[PDB]
Amino acid sequence: TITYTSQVANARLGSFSRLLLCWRGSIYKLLYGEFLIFLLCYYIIRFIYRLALTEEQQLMFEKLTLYCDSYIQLIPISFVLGFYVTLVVTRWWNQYENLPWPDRLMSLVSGFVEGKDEQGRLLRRTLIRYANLGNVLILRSVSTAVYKRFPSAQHLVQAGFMTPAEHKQLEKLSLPHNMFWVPWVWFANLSMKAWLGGRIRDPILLQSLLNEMNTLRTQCGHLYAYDWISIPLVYTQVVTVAVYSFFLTCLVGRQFLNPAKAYPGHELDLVVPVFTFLQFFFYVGWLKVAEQLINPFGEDDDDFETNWIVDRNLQVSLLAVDEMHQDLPRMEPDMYWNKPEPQPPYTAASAQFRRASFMGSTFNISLNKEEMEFQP
Amino acid sequence: TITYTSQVANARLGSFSRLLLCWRGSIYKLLYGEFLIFLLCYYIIRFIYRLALTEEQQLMFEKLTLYCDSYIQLIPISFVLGFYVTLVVTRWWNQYENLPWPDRLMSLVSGFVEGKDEQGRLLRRTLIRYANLGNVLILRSVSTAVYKRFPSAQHLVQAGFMTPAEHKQLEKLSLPHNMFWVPWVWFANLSMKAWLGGRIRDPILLQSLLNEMNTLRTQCGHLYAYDWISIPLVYTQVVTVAVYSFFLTCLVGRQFLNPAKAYPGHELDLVVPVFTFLQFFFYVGWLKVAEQLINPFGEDDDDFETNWIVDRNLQVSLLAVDEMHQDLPRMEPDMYWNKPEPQPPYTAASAQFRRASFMGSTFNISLNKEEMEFQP
Amino acid sequence: TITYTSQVANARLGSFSRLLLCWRGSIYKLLYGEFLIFLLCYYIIRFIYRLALTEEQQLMFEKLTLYCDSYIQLIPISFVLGFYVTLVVTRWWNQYENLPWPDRLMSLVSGFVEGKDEQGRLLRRTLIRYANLGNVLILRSVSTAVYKRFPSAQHLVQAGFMTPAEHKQLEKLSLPHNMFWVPWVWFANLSMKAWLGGRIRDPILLQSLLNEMNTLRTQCGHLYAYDWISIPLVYTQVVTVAVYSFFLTCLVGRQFLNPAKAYPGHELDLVVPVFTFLQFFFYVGWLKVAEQLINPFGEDDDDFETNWIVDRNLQVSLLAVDEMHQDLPRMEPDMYWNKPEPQPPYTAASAQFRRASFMGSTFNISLNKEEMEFQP
Amino acid sequence: TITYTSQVANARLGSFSRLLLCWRGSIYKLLYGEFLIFLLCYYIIRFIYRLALTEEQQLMFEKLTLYCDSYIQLIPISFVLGFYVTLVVTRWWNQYENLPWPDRLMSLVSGFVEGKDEQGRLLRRTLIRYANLGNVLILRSVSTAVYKRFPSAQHLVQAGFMTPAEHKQLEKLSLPHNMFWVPWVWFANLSMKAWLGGRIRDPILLQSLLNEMNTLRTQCGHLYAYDWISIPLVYTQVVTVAVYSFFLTCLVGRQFLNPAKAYPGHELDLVVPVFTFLQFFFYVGWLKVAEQLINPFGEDDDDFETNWIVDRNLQVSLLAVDEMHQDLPRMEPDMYWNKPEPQPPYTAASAQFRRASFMGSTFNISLNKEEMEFQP
Amino acid sequence: TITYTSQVANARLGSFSRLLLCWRGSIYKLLYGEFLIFLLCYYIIRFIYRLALTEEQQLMFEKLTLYCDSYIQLIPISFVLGFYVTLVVTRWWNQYENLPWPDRLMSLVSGFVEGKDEQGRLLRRTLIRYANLGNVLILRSVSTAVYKRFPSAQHLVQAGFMTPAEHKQLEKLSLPHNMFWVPWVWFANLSMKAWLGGRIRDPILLQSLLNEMNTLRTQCGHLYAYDWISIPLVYTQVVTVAVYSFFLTCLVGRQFLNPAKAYPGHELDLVVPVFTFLQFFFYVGWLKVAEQLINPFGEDDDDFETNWIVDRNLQVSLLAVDEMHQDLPRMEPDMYWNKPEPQPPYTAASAQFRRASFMGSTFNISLNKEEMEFQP
Ligand SMILES: Nc1ccc(C(=O)O)cc1
Ligand SMILES: Nc1ccc(C(=O)O)cc1
Ligand SMILES: Nc1ccc(C(=O)O)cc1
Ligand SMILES: Nc1ccc(C(=O)O)cc1
Ligand SMILES: Nc1ccc(C(=O)O)cc1
Ligand SMILES: [Ca+2]
Ligand SMILES: [Ca+2]
Ligand SMILES: [Ca+2]
Ligand SMILES: [Ca+2]
Ligand SMILES: [Ca+2]
Repeated sequence: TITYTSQVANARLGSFSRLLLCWRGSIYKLLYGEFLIFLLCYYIIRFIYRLALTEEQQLMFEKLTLYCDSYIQLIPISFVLGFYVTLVVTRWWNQYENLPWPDRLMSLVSGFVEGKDEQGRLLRRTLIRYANLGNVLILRSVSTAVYKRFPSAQHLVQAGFMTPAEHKQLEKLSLPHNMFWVPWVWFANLSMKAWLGGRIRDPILLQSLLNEMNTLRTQCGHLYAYDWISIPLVYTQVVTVAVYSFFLTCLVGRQFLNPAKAYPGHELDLVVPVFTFLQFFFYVGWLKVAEQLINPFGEDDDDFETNWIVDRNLQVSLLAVDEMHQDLPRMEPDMYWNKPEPQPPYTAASAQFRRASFMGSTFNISLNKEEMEFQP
Repeated sequence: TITYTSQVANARLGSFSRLLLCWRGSIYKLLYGEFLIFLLCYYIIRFIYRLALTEEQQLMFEKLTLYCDSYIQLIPISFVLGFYVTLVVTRWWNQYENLPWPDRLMSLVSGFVEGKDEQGRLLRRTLIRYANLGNVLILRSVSTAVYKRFPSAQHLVQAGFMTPAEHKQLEKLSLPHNMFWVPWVWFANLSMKAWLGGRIRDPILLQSLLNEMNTLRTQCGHLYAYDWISIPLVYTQVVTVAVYSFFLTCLVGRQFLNPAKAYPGHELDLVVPVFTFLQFFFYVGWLKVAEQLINPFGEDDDDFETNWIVDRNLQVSLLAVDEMHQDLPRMEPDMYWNKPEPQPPYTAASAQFRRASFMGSTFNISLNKEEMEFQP
Repeated sequence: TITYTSQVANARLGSFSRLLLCWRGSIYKLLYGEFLIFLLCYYIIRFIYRLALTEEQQLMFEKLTLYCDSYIQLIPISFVLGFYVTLVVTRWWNQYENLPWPDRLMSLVSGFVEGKDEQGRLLRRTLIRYANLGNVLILRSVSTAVYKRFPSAQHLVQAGFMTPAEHKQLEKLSLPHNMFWVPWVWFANLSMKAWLGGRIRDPILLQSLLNEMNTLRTQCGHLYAYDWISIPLVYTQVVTVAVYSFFLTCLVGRQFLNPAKAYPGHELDLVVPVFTFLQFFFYVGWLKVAEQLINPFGEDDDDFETNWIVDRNLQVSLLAVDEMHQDLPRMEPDMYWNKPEPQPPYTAASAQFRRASFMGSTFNISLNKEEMEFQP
Repeated sequence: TITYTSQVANARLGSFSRLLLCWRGSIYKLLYGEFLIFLLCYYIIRFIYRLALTEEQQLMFEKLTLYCDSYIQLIPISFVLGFYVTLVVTRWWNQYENLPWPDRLMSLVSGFVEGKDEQGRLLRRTLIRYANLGNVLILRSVSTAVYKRFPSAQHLVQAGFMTPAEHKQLEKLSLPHNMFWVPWVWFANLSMKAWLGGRIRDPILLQSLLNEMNTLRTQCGHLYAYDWISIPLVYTQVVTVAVYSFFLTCLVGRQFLNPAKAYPGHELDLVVPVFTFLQFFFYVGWLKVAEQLINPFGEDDDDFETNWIVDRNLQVSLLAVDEMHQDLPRMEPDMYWNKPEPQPPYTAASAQFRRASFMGSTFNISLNKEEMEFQP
Repeated sequence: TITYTSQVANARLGSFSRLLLCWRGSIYKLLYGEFLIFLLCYYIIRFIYRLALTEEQQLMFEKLTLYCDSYIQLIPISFVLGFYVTLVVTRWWNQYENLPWPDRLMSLVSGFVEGKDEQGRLLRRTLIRYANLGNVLILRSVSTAVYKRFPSAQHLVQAGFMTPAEHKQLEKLSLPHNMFWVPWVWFANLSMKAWLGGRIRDPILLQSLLNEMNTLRTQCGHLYAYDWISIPLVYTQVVTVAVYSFFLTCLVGRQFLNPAKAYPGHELDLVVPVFTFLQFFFYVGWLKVAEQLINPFGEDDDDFETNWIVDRNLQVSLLAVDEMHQDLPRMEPDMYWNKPEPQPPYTAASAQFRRASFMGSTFNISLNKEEMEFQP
């Protein structure tokens, strides 16, 4: 992920022009290769036409160039690219929203599962670790970065997501399916055992825990669904053919013909086809953005940081359920203990942001005295 | 379903061009027939015009070809295709989202329904089997692949979804409606009986089970709704007429007239109408993708694997409620038992994915000392 | 509703072309009248121009026809139709989703409300009948088909939705508003009475019932809202004027002028304006689809089958709460009682649908031994 | 609100053409003023050009008219109008959906809060009145019609939404913010007091009440948000400039120049610019619809009837919690008491709506005997 | 935020034209700089072409100007701007919806947490202060205005969001991550302690509190997600290049060439390129609106008032849980105590808003007596 929120906080002069200089995660990094191939092909063909064809062959080539340029506008490139890119961007944000975060579950585990002794610590750590293990199993199933970090369940055991006992249990349970759902059944059974043993004081708290864990299960299921049900191959194929056919045609149709022939549209020959190159930029960059976002769990620069998410989730969840359990800051009267209307101060930098409260759009409507009396 | 997520993980050079070689679930498999018919018609008409018409008839044909080519741009093909394809793709993903997965319910059944004895096993298996039977009844109602696998409720009994007792009960209950809703009433009644008999220890757990089962019922209802309320036939008819009328016109309007007459736009005759064929590719492929996705439960290559979903659900749900009930891995202190900040290792392949935590967009804003003091 | 899901299950050759022959719920049934009026007007005007105007009047008419044809492209017909049709289709599916189905509530009533005696039967039937009566009150308020079936609350009493006692109570309660909300207050009060009398064993079960009934109330409220807050009349007016103005202009602009004058674009005169008629098909059919879907509870062919929904809901809900209460099939061990991995059989027709499980997109990534070792 | 659902129930001949005659809430009412100003300006300029300019000045004016007409197509009017109108219509329906209805809460209050005595009546009326008072406080904040009805909290007291005691309490609580949230804290505290005093028998019922009231609070918050966070002024400004610039240009570019000069596109002069006026109709009517819907709580004809909603909510909620509390119709066996398959009758008008049940799309698939046998 | 809801309440004559005069938050404030640079460049180039080039150089410049003007229409500016602006405006409203409001939680805390003594006051204030502290931690992470107000956690302590004890606890807990999630674990633990100590009377009330707090946690997580996962830099880059390339081309292509040469499209030279400047207005204003909304938590005029939201939330939440706890207005019979149908009065200004109730669209359907009789 490349973050430029801080840069674009305000609408300054040339706000985006400044971002134009970024290289990492830039359109330049995606284009440069295809663009270099296109430029090489274009100039090879130009040199062929100028220095390797007879007069009759040059007449034939010029006829072909006028034909290609006249009929290129048939390809529905904007049509197909618009559809495809909208689908990919919608799916991309959905995929992000389905990334599971233990935070809600971890607060509820830290609260409800009771005991400062070894058994209480072990139970809390085990429940939150089951949540993290479920998440990491689905992530290594759908994400190339995570898979390269944990190319096997033995790697999961060596990295402390999974104990050797859990590894043996998973091996015993093995079906010909992705076993990412197992930790959720383990969580349900361990929560029930905790409640029966009096560590969870009430079935309403047990239900709360199970609801949070089941929300995580639904998110993991959505990740698996997006990973499995790709955007139809047929759509991908059609968009690829649209863009490539358009620019293969441009290789001939955007040749600068001999100015002598004075062909309409070829009066001026600039050796560099500026507008053809700009269209390459737009259309091929549009498709390459789609290529980069179609699987956000790849290793692109703008792909999600699944590895970081995994490490952060493990650290935060273990801290929340172990060190932060019944470990609260001293509860003392606050700054505004007997101040009916607290007014926190503003710094010099933020003093201009002090606003009068918005009271509703109807506040400033003025009516006559006669307009206000109720009628019988 | 054709999955190419792994291929398109990163934004490599020619990432989609590589997918262009796929045949199974390809646009080529959908087009080749209609395209062959179109090509045969186009070349029959070209041979008629060149080798079977007098001079006067050729003048009339050329007038007709100029008329057709001038006025083809009237058909709102992009207009109608865009609307129709957006509707079909939205409905396609919705239909996927309504596929019911027992996972949440199966974890709750495995937890809450108590007893390692025969009666406990039988009760758990029966409840999760009711969930699977409801799902398979709706799927055989809406899916041709599932229906071909289970062309009758007796097939359901022979395949172990339904016991002979359940078959007799369903036959007794028969109304002139789809009986897919019966297993949900059976589930409610059996859950209530389990609670009254003390196998479910608390009404809050009973409510949790019923909520999960009712979510599954809503998903099945949405499947039935999508199967029943087709995209309006009138929209389907209008899009079909748009595409077919456009290409029937192209058969005449995209003839290459005699270059001798030097008709504007007909200066160069390539025997093969490259741009007409490319538009065929785009527009007819667009409509054929819509044809393939309009019912995702058909037997197309890109259609959903409902049979696989059914088999996986049965195996996983029965395992979860029977073998995995109160069968947990040994609970032992984890790798990070006294490590305040766990740091799972990275492999050589994934070492580059180790990132610094994102701390918020405002992190790097620098202010003067004077800018920070609170004002009174 | 016209259903063609079964026909379009697969992407066969001419899949939609086959649907083109449907008459009932077809675009032809919607167009034929307006199309006949348009054709009559067009040919009246053509005969006027050819056989009732002097030479000077024909020059004036030809000038008018060139003017109309040159400036018709000003009307933003595609602009306005796209917007309007998208709004109507979105609202159409929303209206469907707001159709209330008793299924969830009926399973919960059949479960929780206890007693095989007369009083238990009467209580269960009364609660589910209140759900159905609320639904049918809103449906007769918003649906012309339902209203024609039940033109009065006395019809509701004669048809067995409403008892004479309920009719008297409703008459006593009468306010100057739609009384469709009354059965929900009745349901709440009767559920509370059932709980206080011990027929509902627990307040958690009472809360479950009330949540299901309140979901039904929200759906009914959405139906009432869609029925009340029409698409703004101004949008309807603008789209109607767009389409009618476009084709009124076409009556003059799409005349075939005298070929003798050799007016550009009028070289060839086909007595039948094929492209004008095709545009009529597309644009007027687009608007007529909008006309048909704007109120899906009308009596069109593609309108919802509200009457069928009402009858099915009553039959199914009464069966579920009365005959199916604590009436379960014999609970016996299933086919896979001691089969760790059940494998339901495939028929000859479905054998090709047996797939290998999808294991995740990262499954087939191969790494070197060196790429896998954890780094310190 | 203008309702024409009943008119457009079916897809009749000229279904929308009939609506074209509506005046109230019509596009005519919105346009007539701006259209009259535009027509006056256009004909003033035409009379200037024809009767107040020399020959040289007329040559200059004709050059200007050709320039304006050639380059008007630069303004992206359809671009900007499409975006703006889509945003306004989405926000308009959202604003409707956020209108709070007490129905769910009122059924739960009528059920759960117990007692037919004076104290029970007073408690139920007070709780539902707190719900209505919260709603009316937010509505008078966001709606000009409601504000004109209740220009002060003293008006709220005189109209019976607020008691003098509540008015004093609100005055004591006054902060420099909209106090619309106060009744929700009052509701929470009074519900807790009712539960502690035994009027609400169970904390699960207390939680149900609080959830319904908190849903209402979220809806009120969304209303306040839409009222506060307007569509960006910059978007409003850009759309206004687009439309006005387009038609200011049309005043000159759509002049009918002297037919003598025989300027291309000016061969025929109709004194009335039909297509310019039709574009005025479409584009300015599009913007005026946006103007009318941008604040749906104004006093336009198509604006919401907030006053009616307020009055209906008060009447219905007070009836539901006071007269309808434990006041049920006599519970007697229904018409279908021992009819296993009820079949409610159809009238002569609705007999054609009797349908055969939809059994699923796969119902009519026929397979050979050999196609059905399970394979080993 | 700039609010003009009150102004645009009705569809008056020139409703938006009146808003055109606004400066603060206007399109003028965003454009004036870029527009001045563009105008300076355009007129520098015009003066170069008119007063610094030979005749041959002027022929070359005119050829270049015709080339640029002919081929500018290649840049897909409307294509790319439409996509980008739709994404930014959808994100913008989502970001608003994720702003957390304590209202629901504060009503539940004020209700459920019991005790008018010092310990009860302290517990209620602490819980609601944890909610506010979590919100302000996320807001100072994602918002430049909030960060400038609280450039450090010590500023948070000085402003009364955080006690010194909480500051020490946070410092002890410090991980290499944003610690905004800590107050939610603190809230869970303090709620559990309150329940165990009998201040919260029931675990169902404890579950209600935790659900409200967890909703707030999800909203804060969404804010963090939007702040972290920017719109892809590649999209931003492509849109910026589209707009800048288009207007850099316009600097040459929209020169008014010498009228003497009588170049087509250059017959009339107005020194000011009105349509080029209008396109600048539209396209650059479109992009600048996107620049302003891409981060709504910046310091733009149309950016959210996060500081005001923070101050209002603190004041309201502390009032609700401290002064308003078990402090209800006297419960007395209302105005309509024995009025079966309350009819609140209308003022003179609002008398026209008294409407007849909407009874459903089917109300006015008239049927014959024969049409109504049920058939057997
Ligand atoms: N003949 C032409 C060749 C190339 C270009 C261009 O730069 O896009 C324009 C015209
Ligand atoms: N006259 C023509 C016939 C066919 C084509 C084409 O290849 O699309 C172009 C021109
Ligand atoms: N002058 C014309 C009249 C009619 C048509 C047509 O068929 O659409 C085309 C040209
Ligand atoms: N020169 C013209 C003036 C006006 C119109 C028109 O009616 O739209 C058309 C051409
Ligand atoms: N040659 C031209 C230069 C500028 C303009 C314009 O004002 O947009 C139009 C034509
Ligand atoms: Ca990627
Ligand atoms: Ca299919
Ligand atoms: Ca209809
Ligand atoms: Ca309004
Ligand atoms: Ca900003």
